[PDB]
Amino acid sequence: IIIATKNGKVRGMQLTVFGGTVTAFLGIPYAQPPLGRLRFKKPQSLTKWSDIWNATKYANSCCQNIDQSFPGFHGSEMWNPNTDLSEDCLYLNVWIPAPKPKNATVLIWIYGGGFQTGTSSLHVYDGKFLARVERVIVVSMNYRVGALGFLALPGNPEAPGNMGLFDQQLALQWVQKNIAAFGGNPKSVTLFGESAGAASVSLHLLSPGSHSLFTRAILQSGSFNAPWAVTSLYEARNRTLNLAKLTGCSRENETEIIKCLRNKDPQEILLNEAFVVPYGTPLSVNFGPTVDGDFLTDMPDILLELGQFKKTQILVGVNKDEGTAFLVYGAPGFSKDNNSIITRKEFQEGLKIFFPGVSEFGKESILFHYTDWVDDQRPENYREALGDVVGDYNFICPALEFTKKFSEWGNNAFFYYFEHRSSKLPWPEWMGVMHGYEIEFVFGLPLERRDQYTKAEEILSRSIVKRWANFAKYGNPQETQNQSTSWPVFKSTEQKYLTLNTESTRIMTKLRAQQCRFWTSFFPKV
Ligand SMILES: *[C@@H]1O[C@H](CO[C@@H]2O[C@@H](C)[C@@H](O)[C@@H](O)[C@@H]2O)[C@@H](O[C@@H]2O[C@H](CO)[C@@H](O)[C@H](O)[C@H]2NC(C)=O)[C@H](O)[C@H]1NC(C)=O
Ligand SMILES: *[C@@H]1O[C@H](CO[C@@H]2O[C@@H](C)[C@@H](O)[C@@H](O)[C@@H]2O)[C@@H](O[C@@H]2O[C@H](CO)[C@@H](O)[C@H](O)[C@H]2NC(C)=O)[C@H](O)[C@H]1NC(C)=O
Ligand SMILES: CCCCN[C@@H](Cc1c[nH]c2ccccc12)C(=O)NCC[C@H]1CC[C@H](N(C)C)CC1
Ligand SMILES: *[C@@H]1O[C@H](CO[C@@H]2O[C@@H](C)[C@@H](O)[C@@H](O)[C@@H]2O)[C@@H](O)[C@H](O)[C@H]1NC(C)=O
Ligand SMILES: *[C@@H]1O[C@H](CO)[C@@H](O)[C@H](O)[C@H]1NC(C)=O
Ligand SMILES: *[C@@H]1O[C@H](CO)[C@@H](O)[C@H](O)[C@H]1NC(C)=O
Ligand SMILES: *[C@@H]1O[C@H](CO)[C@@H](O)[C@H](O)[C@H]1NC(C)=O
Repeated sequence: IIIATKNGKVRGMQLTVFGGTVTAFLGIPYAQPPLGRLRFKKPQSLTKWSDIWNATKYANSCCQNIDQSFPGFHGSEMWNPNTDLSEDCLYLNVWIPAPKPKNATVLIWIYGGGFQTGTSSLHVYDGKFLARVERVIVVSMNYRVGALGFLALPGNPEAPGNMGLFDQQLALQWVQKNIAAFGGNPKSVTLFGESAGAASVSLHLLSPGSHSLFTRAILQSGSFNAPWAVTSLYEARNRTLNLAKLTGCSRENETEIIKCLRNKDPQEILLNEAFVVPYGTPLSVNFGPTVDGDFLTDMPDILLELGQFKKTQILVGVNKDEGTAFLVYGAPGFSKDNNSIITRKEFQEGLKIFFPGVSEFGKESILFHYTDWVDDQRPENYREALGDVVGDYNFICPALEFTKKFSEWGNNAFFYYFEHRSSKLPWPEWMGVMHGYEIEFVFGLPLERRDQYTKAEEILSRSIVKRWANFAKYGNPQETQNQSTSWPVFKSTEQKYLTLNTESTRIMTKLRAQQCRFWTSFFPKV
């Protein structure tokens, strides 16, 4: 229960899972805490310790603003931090099977949260089930978010940008140098993440310094080519300066400003982080990944178009109702407490919320493409139309476009369409299969019969858990034993994908073909 690592020994704890044992190492540091002079800087390597580090509780979560739109509501508060917020926050967790495996495949989770929020200690990121059921090692890390993680003065090493991405990268190399001591195989490492974590995974495929740190990639409801995923260098410096003025650190040496921001307290930075965005939407990434010339050597849409990425297998997918989650955070006429039937005027007001800096012609083209009804008389026409708009534009169509262009360079790609609505889902039914609510099924939470899931959900999570693990281990996300539907590869031509539900798992073709031709081919012009 004590493992010797390259920086010192760590003590774990035993866990009882499904009549078996999993050994958990919660809260292993992987960098010098980025405090004082080290704020906004790339993570510094960690120096030796001679103690026995007790890794028996989740460590701090990094500083972040917290969702307060629904106090006391589990649907929003399950995503909020469940440990103390602190700049001292670069730690990681390890779940290994008991008894110690000999050469186990490693799954590295990268959480999402719009690059502004998130923590690895969330209940739905508990990797003890995957270690128990599939005999893999699960690793997750905290990375810096918000301004503290992605504030950028491009070229300036006091604030170069992409610090959170380098946090992730340093965790990946920790697994490279250390996971063998835990019985893991550093040569079979599979990254997987959701939303902003899925966008991080896709950027690790593009950044050269990470190509040796992992084997395969899984992308859940996100990719770097999504419109929220990358901050342009214009936007990047404009928001850094807005933050500088908003806290009285405005100056003209550019290191000037960083040293002044370095002595403000974290809560002041977090307070003014919220307002640096000129055209703010619920999907706005206040401080995100930039083209920094270090992690990102070029504009990532160019690298993807010209095949400049790690050649390997990918598993990509999306949920049925990606967009609904965001409609009750700003769209008029929407509420989680009624059926949110909205009118045409409310739909048009919703597009101005989600596309504030867009042409009036652009907004009409959105309404033109999405308001051709099979039924002029269905009252929920506009309600669902706005949800599909936000989902197709921000998540579904960028993920499909990333998969085609990645597969065009010869690698096996697998695409899924998750359409099961959790039986325990706390949000209303009109929101459907929401953004982020496949995560629990991936992590095997319905396998716990103690916790209120239907038996069909147990079998569905059990099959997903096998497909994900077979993808990590073997690069082929099949369930080979129980007469399952064979998951075909995604090709540029036929574009086959697998649907995941409790009823019938089916092969289908060309997901959202018409909608995505609008968003990917035409809309980038307006
Ligand atoms: C940070 O950006 C805002 C927004 O700039 C506008 O929007 C851009 C997308 C682009 O169209 C620019 O040419 C525009 O100037 C800067 O300016 C504010 O812009 C908004 C709307 O235009 C509005 O609040 C004010 O007119 C502008 N405020 C001021 C003080 O001029 C803002 O100044 C930028 N931050 C800087 C320059 O430090
Ligand atoms: C659904 O609810 C929204 C939100 O209204 C709030 O939540 C309700 C459940 C109730 O507690 C209200 O008192 C709250 O104000 C409704 O949107 C509001 O509608 C009224 C009248 O149309 C309008 O004056 C407000 O500005 C609206 N709030 C907005 C746009 O944010 C909506 O009408 C409800 N729809 C249905 C079908 O019940
Ligand atoms: C004007 C600047 C706004 C701040 N910018 C964003 C930061 C962000 C957080 N999560 C993201 C997910 C994607 C993109 C971006 C974000 C923001 O706070 N959105 C409103 C808050 C809630 C938070 C929970 C989300 N899901 C659980 C549904 C929905 C939105
Ligand atoms: C590290 O932990 C040592 C042993 O702790 C044991 O496990 C924890 C979970 C508690 O139940 C404790 O009562 C057990 O004895 C400690 O002896 C040691 O002091 C700890 N080190 C530090 C620096 O706190
Ligand atoms: C683990 O597997 C790799 C190949 O993936 C092999 O090179 C390595 O020697 C193995 N280590 C063991 C069995 O300890
Ligand atoms: C001010 O800027 C110069 C370059 O313009 C830089 O060399 C110097 O270090 C900056 N000031 C401080 C205190 O670092
Ligand atoms: C296969 O089916 C059996 C029941 O016959 C079930 O117990 C098992 O969990 C299933 N395995 C997978 C990987 O779904």
